[PDB]
Amino acid sequence: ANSAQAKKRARQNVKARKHNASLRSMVRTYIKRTLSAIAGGDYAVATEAYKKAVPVIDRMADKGIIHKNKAARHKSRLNAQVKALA
Amino acid sequence: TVRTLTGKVVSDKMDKSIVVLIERRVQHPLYGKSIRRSTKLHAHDENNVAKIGDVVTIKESRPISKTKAWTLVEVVEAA
Amino acid sequence: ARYIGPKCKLSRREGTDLQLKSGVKPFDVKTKKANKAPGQHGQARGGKQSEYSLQLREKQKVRRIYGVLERQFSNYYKEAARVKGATGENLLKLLESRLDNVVYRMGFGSTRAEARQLVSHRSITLNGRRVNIASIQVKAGDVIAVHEGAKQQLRIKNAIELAAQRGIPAWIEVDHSKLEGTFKAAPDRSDLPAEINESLIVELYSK
Amino acid sequence: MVVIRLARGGAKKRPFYQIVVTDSRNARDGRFIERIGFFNPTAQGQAEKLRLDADRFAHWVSQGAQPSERVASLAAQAKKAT
RNA sequence: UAACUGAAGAGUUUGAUCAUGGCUCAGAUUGAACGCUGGCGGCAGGCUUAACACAUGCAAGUCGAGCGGGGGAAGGUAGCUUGCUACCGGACCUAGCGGCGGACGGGUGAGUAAUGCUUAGGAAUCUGCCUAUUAGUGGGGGACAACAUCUCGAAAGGGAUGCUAAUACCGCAUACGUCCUACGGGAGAAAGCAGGGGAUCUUCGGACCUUGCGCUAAUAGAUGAGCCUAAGUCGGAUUAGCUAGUUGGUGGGGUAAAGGCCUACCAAGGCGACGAUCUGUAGCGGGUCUGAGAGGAUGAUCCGCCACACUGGGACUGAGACACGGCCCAGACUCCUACGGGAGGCAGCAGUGGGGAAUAUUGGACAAUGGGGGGAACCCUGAUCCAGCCAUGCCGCGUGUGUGAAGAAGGCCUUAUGGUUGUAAAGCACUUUAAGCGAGGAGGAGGCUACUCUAGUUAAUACCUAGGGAUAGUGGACGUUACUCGCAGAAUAAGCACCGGCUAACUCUGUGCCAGCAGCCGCGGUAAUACAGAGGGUGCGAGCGUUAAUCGGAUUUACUGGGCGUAAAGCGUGCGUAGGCGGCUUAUUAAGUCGGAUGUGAAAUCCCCGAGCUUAACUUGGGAAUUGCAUUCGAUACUGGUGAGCUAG
Repeated sequence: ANSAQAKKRARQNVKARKHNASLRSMVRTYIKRTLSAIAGGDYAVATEAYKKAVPVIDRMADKGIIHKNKAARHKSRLNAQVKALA
Repeated sequence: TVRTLTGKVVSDKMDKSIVVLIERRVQHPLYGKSIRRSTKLHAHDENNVAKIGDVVTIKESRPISKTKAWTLVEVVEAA
Repeated sequence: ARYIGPKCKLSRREGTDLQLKSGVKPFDVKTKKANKAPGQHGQARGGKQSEYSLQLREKQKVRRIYGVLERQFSNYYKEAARVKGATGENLLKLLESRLDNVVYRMGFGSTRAEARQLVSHRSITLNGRRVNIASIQVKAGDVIAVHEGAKQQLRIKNAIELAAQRGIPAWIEVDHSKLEGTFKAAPDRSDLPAEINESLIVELYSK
Repeated sequence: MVVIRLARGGAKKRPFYQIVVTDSRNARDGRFIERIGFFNPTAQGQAEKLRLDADRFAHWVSQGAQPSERVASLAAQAKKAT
């Protein structure tokens, strides 16, 4: 970077990248937990996992980490696959 | 209020899909003689009602697959 | 650029008086060499010419009297062709509408060169303002006057006296006492001399 | 944002402005949405100095277009004149 | 009113001739170059070649009214070596955190024959700042730069320990809208700062009231962008078969959003002689040049779209980038060095080297129009507005005007005395454009500040916002502006090509198939109007010629608009595939064909009538035009489709 403001932008970019990566990995982890419960096949266990996963997805969607359309898609599809377990 | 075309089916092998051949007659830009041109359109046909040789109508729609963006309306004439 | 030099050979080459001198002395007594081209190989008037020679010689005669060069004359022809009407009479009207020629026909200059110098040296006012362009197109109902410092010029007095010998055009109403005049309308073809043939010029420029 | 501003044309030392509605990111003399008048700060004789279409001006202002300072002053002057 | 009105031939094959057929010429045009020459102004244009390599300066900042530190000026109080010290409250500045901007503006045409462009439509999307409307903005916590200490390095810059503020960050609470839903329910935000103040209190320094700028959730509008379809968009068959995520489907994943976009299975499909695949070339359009038109050539300068940023592969931040002056990785190259360690990408502006026939200054200002930041004051802006250089183009002007013959001199020719240069020259009388010197002087500046008044908002006359008035200040880089008025004196200002025919303009010397000329036919071998000089003349004129290139003439690829017995040209002859075309009557359809309406066909450009430039170039108002495309409604003679019938093929 040639200018001072460009250097500052690069520094802020690195810091924001680390922070966002942490927040996004959290959502991925919760979705993986719900998927594991569904594959396990116990309806109550899958319901509990989904109930834990939904607030994290919504909180990170409100922060701009992921789009709210993506959050809605995840919630709807996971709820359908949980309901499939009857 | 939706663009539509009428053609003849030349293939029905694919699942829920047909290939309809559209024919048009235009004037040659320089020599003036009337010529005929052909275009092949893949169309969506949900219930596989169409067969080879019938005359069908197809209307424009949103993409269904990589090559299909038209959908069957009705079979005007049957083979 | 404007042609500077001998005018008598120019008149001799075309074979007619080009009105390039004041006129106190007639052409024959002024030159004594009419009917002879300026060259040593100069011949009589009866020499045959091609059609290209005749068309060219007519255009050069038309240009020389008004003092217009080839570029401006070609632009004049191109404008006349665009304007609806007779092309030749349109070109003649455009030539007769130049400010210097109007000043000359008003009798403020003994020659068109004198009129051009008067116009260029800011001695002439058009509609109340001092101009210095000889090619300004004069329109109907215009007013051309002599500037205050320009007045009391013996050249101007001699010019008006000499013009009195000639006939004042119909389209020009001039008060010599106040050194003022009004261009009223473009001259018609009948007012202009009939020795000028314009079909040759139109053919030459339209080939 | 959408702005109403002056695009320059004419000759050197003799500017002539078209009053245009455009996205502000576009180049000054480039892409525009709609032209609604002109301004000639050096008009002489019979030449018109300022023509503004008040209906289109009001319509575009009602949708969020922001006039520049010069255009706002010209609109006020035109309304005062008429 | 008007918007168009348009078509020419010549030379050359032969002892003549007619035809065929090439070659050549007369025109228009240019981002031109070269040769000779060169006064001024206005308006434009200016690396077409190496997307070759780049020294140096500038081209992206701004906000202290988001935040904590840290600096240096003054003032006042105190003391006293007495105008020096030590303290104290206000005014300024900014390295760091943070916000917004940096995705615009500017450059270039390498790649790209269709993921692009043009025309006309479509559905499954997101969209900062702006406008309208709705509901809110409660209460907590843990950190990290700065800073302090240590350490590495000449430095440039690196590394490590301990603190700290916020509109930085994260829980909790609440939710008109919003998301999911099995219709039962479940889930998810935010931040403060500033101006003014009546009453009241003030746990003592603010609360509270009010007005702005902010922040959160959401719905519309506007803007911008993403996606899809149809028809068009350069050659090659001495390139004929191409394709396995390939073509379609299902479950799942993925995206802002449709979709083989990805993945696992199922099936064997999909494209191609209407040119697939492969290959050469190329940014596309509005437009520009030429042409009577149809066509042909072209895609500088202006506008729209696309693509690229030393060469390739990626992602981050963000509303928006796979980002010219940002990051990571690989490659080539270049620079500094104390050898420890570092740095870079002019196809931004100016400029350098190189290449080339050839294309400019390492300039001024943000005054105007815009762009970024800010509440404002104001700061930034090689965009832009200007200036410099170049006859590169277009347009305009000047280099003087009149008179002047028993026709001076000199030159060129000669029948040797005339002719010509020529009114030309001299002489005589006048004028002062432009350039030069002096004086005056618009417009490009709308506004802003100060003063006063009016109206909203409030508890308020304060503050804020919107208006009115007169007056005064202040604000122009161009700039010694345009323009106007005076002074001096013809004073400062003409070249280039050509004269055998095509093609306007002719002789004399010099040379003798030599020297030379030449676009074609051809000239020159002792009287050369064709070579060189001179005189004379012709055409142009601050220009004149040559070379290069496009269209025309060329009906010389012939659609408009050509030919094939002997001039070039009928396959050696049949059969037959695709295709082209096809007898008569009738009903029907409405694809071709024709008509109407509607929408669209950006602006600029071309044309017409006006307007302003002293005229013109040029600028500009309004029209006309954009011959096209799409939708819809009609007509049925002809062609096509379908049904029926007939017999001349």
